[PDB]
Amino acid sequence: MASKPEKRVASSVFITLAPPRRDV
Amino acid sequence: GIPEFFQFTVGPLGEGGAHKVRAGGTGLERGVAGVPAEFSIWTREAGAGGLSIAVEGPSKAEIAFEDRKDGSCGVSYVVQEPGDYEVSIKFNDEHIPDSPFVVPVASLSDDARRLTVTS
Repeated sequence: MASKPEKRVASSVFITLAPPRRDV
Repeated sequence: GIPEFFQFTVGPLGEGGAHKVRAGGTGLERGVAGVPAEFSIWTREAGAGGLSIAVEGPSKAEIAFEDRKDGSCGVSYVVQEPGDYEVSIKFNDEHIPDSPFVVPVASLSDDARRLTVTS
């Protein structure tokens, strides 16, 4: 067998928490 | 300093929100060939920051955040085909021990065995 293809497919994505200007 | 109340001497120096970072749902147990799946992710406690998400698998899974739980963040993703999907979520680099988590997807296999679906 020996999977010829290096690992499987890869994916990279994300986001971030940045509320409006602080003013509480 | 003089905690002794841990939270700092805890060991993994708290690592930060890595503790308030909560993630539990069905999409955190398995998925199916091209079937929309999701799981919950509660937060809002440590403070502002960033959340990196490195997904790996036979295909690029989609992701969808939905603030519709009164407090828990719903991250809906979509897998394309069985295999061993792996995701790494970190709140400002607070990679939880699970990360890289594992999401075995199954196509009518509910298990995708290396003998049935035979890979």
